Amino acid sequence: NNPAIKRIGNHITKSPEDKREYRGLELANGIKVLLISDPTTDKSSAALDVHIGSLSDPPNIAGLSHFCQHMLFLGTKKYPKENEYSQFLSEHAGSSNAFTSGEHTNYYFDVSHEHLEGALDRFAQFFLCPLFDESCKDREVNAVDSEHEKNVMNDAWRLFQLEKATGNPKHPFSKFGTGNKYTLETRPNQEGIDVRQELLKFHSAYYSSNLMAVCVLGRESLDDLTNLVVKLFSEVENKNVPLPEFPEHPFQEEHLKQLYKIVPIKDIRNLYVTFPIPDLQKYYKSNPGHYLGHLIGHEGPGSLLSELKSKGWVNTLVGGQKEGARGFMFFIINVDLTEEGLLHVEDIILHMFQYIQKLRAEGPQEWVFQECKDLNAVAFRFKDKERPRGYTSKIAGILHYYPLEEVLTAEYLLEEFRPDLIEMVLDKLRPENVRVAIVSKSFEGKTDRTEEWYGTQYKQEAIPDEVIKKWQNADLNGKFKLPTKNEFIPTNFEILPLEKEATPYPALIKDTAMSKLWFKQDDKFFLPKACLNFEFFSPFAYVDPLHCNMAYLYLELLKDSLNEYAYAAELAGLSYDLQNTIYGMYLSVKGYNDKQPILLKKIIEKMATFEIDEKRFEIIKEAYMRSLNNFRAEQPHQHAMYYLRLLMTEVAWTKDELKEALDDVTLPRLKAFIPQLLSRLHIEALLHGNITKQAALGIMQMVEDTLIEHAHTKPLLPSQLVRYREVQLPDRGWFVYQQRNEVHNNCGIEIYYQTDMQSTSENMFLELFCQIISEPCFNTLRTKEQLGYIVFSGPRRANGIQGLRFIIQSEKPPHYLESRVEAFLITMEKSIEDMTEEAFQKHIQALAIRRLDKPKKLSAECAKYWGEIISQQYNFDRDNTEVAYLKTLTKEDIIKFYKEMLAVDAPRRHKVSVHVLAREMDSCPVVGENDINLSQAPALPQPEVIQNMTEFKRGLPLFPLVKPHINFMA
Amino acid sequence: FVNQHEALYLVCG
Ligand SMILES: [Zn+2]
Repeated sequence: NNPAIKRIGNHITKSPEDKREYRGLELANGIKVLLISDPTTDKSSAALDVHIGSLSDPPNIAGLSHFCQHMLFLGTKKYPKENEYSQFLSEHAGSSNAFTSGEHTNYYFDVSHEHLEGALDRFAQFFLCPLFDESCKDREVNAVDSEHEKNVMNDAWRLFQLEKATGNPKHPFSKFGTGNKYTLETRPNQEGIDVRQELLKFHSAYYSSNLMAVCVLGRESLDDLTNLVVKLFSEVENKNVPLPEFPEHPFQEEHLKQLYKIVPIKDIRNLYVTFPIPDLQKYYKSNPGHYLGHLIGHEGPGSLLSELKSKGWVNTLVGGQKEGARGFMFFIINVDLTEEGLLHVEDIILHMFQYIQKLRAEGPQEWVFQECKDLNAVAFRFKDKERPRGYTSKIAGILHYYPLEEVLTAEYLLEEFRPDLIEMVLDKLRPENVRVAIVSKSFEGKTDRTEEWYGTQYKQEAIPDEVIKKWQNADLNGKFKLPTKNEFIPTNFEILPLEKEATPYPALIKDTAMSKLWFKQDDKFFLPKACLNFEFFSPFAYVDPLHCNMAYLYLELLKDSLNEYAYAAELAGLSYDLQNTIYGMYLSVKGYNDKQPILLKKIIEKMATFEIDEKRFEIIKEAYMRSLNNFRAEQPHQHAMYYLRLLMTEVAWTKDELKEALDDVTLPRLKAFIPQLLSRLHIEALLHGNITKQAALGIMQMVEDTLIEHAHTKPLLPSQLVRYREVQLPDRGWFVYQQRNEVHNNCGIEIYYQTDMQSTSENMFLELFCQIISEPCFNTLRTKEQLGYIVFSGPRRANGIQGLRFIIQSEKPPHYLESRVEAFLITMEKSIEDMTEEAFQKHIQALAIRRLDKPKKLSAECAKYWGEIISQQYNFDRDNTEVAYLKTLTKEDIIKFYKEMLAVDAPRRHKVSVHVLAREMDSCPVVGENDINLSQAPALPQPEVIQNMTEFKRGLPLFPLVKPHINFMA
Repeated sequence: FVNQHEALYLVCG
């Protein structure tokens, strides 16, 4: 029947725990579609993936596909308005984004479930009648240039492009996909090229329905979703475009047995080993590449990493297959490098081949395959319910690789044991097919080449035949042994029955001087999982820079010590996070509840009886020093946020103070520190998931008893549970702190308009206002003015206080950026006064939906509760309470709020600005003074420049702390 | 560990 539908796939295989309904189908024009019905979803979404990417960019216009990606949001014939799409989503609690890879351009969005069609309609036009407006083209080009500019000094991006430039230059893999102003404007201009026309041609030539896949999720029934998609996408024209293929590998003979010495931006030491391999995508039912990745990349006893670490040459290792494109892939083994390791690269590589030889000697093991198969099946069956936006975008992409019926299970459920494929891939991991890259500052001044797109400095050399020979003659090393059965594999998945006293929110079930225990048995996800969060309070974790360094080192040494044992648990879906905080320590264990008690007990026991390995201590200390210094290489806006944090927080040690006190941390000092840190503590925990009250109480008490027995831990005094306050800015005051980024040639800025302490009314005044200015800020400061790629506005919450913040990274100086933000504020005032009552009520409804969006998985609901606990506000019913108050606000309330707290002449304006200057910028005024289609910046007063952070805080009062919400139990 | 864990974006998250 239905001529618009070529076929409706059979039952879509899903997890028996997945209540969502699915329907696969292929439209007449060839678009693969997957419909998902979820009658309970608060937000609906859709995504469309075009199987064409930067690899198909015309040789003379690098980055065109990426540019087309940006341009499609800027207007269509049906919806001409430059921001009709984004504005519509914003006003309906939605969001959107997109990315471009070598063979894909993925577009996606989410929106209130009641406005799926309105959003899908505007979205579908992207692939039917884009405008590619000339004015939008000249402006948006700056956004692309700005995006590339931020990656320029990024080591990951530089290495990513260096690999492409080190392969066959004739191969499309060598293309620069990001593109910039030069390649998208300048170059084409001085070549008589009309980018507008090129975009029209590219889109017309590659945006064919036969190469498109779509996924839509909404509350509507599968039949309604079907008619919806047919009605909006069946008109996409099918030009039967051939799927681009790349059978010849970018790395040919002359590209093998090559060594590269690279100079990084940050002070890092890394060794990258790469092997060219065939495209293994078609073997998804067996995944021979992952099999080898699992073995070679194993941490755990007898692994390559274990020996490499014991020898003090490496700290971390990553192994396995890496995607390339249809026709080719790579197999890598990347490792971290210690100072000693840097001097033994040849030996490290020999060990890599010795381990590989071991795998050849033992041959493929079915029990290993069986183990991964079982774990993958368990993972799929109990997979957490995903957020719509990410789910649709992911499905749209994978619809291009798997049959409709298998789209959900394809990446999880293994079916075939293939020793023939495993051996085939292992046969490619040989010395004569290797590429080795070393990244180190020690190569500074020893390089003779430069990568054009990023300016990366490196040197290329052929690996001497004897070195290759020695690796080829790699023999068995007794230190290398295959892993043993994973004893952490879960077997008990029974869901405990909901207890009679089960509560809607966490309940305080223990309130002692030693610990405060919040508990909630899962009442909606019903998966065999649990989240155990613990907050250990101790004044000695942040008393001074030295102790902060020791707190960090201690936990870092601890995790490094448990790694081998904890890796098996990680594979079995049982992980943990352990880190030092400004108040002590934070520990979180999550995953299948079955064996959590075992891992937890092990962690605490290890914590209270830790014996530091001197060698591990020195190496980890050296890496930490490096990590502190490397912050200088972070982006300008990250620096701005960093400085503001230091400025507004009562107590905060800087990275300079920390590394300065780091040379004072000795093994003896660290050994004395640990017992001191654990001597007195207070624990506030949240146990949430598939667990009973008695199990929770049991877990909590087990942690205390372990500390008491081995560390003789005593309760902390209530008066010692200190919380830091935020600096209280004076009415009508304006302070400016200026610094310079010596790595990035871009400026960064953060403007903070402090309002008042957090509370129901104050919270919603700020949030409603941010909701109203959110899309306009982006549209004005970026799409129109093109100040930069990174343009952000939103609420800032810290230490119980809150306000409005703006974050921008640009080529333009901070004082100019600030003038534009002030001009934008004026625009928003007029805009609010000029908006209709209904438009206002629309923003209220949008914020409401955003705040009431229900978490889809346990960790997300747990995080929300944890947020209430960590902030010590414990307002578990916050969303309902705050939204009810929100729906009470009028335009007048928001106008008054603005005039009293935000306006340039506001009686209670509390403003602080952080100016981060670009590398090649000696100074910059802190304030500055046509009309161009640019609005008028209000005139600003003279700011008080901050010369010393300490003095700044001393001369200002401190806000009080927010009073807790009262939660009564025992 | 195993490598399962590079593209361009319209907008920063
Ligand atoms: Zn982009």
